[PDB]
Amino acid sequence: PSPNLPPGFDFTDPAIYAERLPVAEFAELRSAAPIWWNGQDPGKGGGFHDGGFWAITKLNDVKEISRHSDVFSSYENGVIPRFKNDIAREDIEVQRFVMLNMDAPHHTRLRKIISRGFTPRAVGRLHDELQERAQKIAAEAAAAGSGDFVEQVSCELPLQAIAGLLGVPQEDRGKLFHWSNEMTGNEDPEYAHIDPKASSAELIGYAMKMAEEKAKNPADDIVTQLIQADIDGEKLSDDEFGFFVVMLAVAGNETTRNSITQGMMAFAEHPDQWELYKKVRPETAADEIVRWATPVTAFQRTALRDYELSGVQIKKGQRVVMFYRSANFDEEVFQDPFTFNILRNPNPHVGFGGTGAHYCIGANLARMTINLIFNAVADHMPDLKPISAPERLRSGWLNGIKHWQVDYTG
Ligand code: HEM
Ligand SMILES: O=C(NCCN1CCOCC1)c1ccc(Cc2ccncc2)cc1
Ligand SMILES: [Cl-]
Repeated sequence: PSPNLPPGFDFTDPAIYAERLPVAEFAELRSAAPIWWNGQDPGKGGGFHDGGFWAITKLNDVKEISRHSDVFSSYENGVIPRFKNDIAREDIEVQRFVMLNMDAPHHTRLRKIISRGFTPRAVGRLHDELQERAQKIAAEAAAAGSGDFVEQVSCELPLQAIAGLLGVPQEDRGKLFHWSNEMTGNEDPEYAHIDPKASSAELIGYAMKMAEEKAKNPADDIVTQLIQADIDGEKLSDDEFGFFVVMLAVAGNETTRNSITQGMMAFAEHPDQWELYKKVRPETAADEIVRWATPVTAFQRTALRDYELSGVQIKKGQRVVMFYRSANFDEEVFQDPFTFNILRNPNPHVGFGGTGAHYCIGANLARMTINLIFNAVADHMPDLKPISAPERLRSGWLNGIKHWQVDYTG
């Protein structure tokens, strides 16, 4: 029995996500075809011209793919499964210069080096400044009376976390945030004029200057740890540091932002959970917010060899797309997946990916950012009420909220 889906339905179609999350359609796949060939017509593959991909809708399958990086490659086609339909292949392949889109051994070396900058100690060192900034952000928003929650509450703290972790001087944080904002969303009419190429080039230029500077003047950020050689001589070259900064500027911005906005939309829809949150401030809330928000709807891999996955024969060269948005609501794994439960524990969501070589190195920074902002929102605008519907982002792989007017005072 084929799944009950519109003909030609494409789970990476940005026009879907500009309007809604295709929740019923994912549930239909989990029930009727949990691994399903998602065909794509010529010219309508979001930059990929291979006729389609396998949709992976079950959490255990997402985990199996993520564990078997020796078979399922990030490098061959990158992990983003949708660009503009006319993107040039060469512009896909430049994604291979960042860790995210690298296979072992190149990935292994870089991840080892980069891990020096995401130690528990490094991230914990940011806690107090980010807590102060969260309080001020929420205080300033509450003072404005009403406004765009996305811009006045969700946007700033993730960017300040990247700035603090890298040690970007305050006067440069405006340009850092601009470069970060120019790298995402170019398929949405609101961002049709952003130039991700120019911004990445400018950011690499900035980052290599910083690398050269912080090498002369060792400062207690992660940068020194990254560009000073270890016993084996291992370190990021200046351009590798630049590629890392580009990666972090993209990774550390919109996904956490959209977690915050959709977490508050969930609280607005589930007032008992919001009352419980305000009273107890459970940090398990962060992971339920990430599960509920699944800010990365999907990442892909490419099979390097034939591989049988839950009874389906995957062929060498085919893409598989891990729909984290489906896996995070998998009825076989979660009890009442469509209940928003901020006490859910354990919460084995794949919002940060499946465990494996490419598991999100920023997961605990994101969780901290989320816990700190919602504490500040509870402290300063406990009674906020939405004014109108969120405006969703046109993207085939990011679950984004562009705008959401709320009354911070109720
Ligand atoms: C709620 C926010 C976030 C979400 C939903 C998220 C999601 C993910 C996912 C799903 C992956 C898996 C990649 C794969 O298997 O192909 C990943 C990896 C990654 N994340 Fe995040 N992430 C978030 C925040 C962050 C932050 C704040 C940072 C950095 C400051 C970050 C940096 C990275 C990096 C560098 C990787 C790639 C690691 C590697 O290839 O070894 N992420 N993230
Ligand atoms: O840097 C990323 N692409 C490569 C960018 N090029 C680098 C060099 O040439 C110019 C451009 C990238 C792509 C997607 C994400 C999404 C994400 C969010 C949170 N966690 C993990 C992943 C982040 C970074
Ligand atoms: Cl559960």
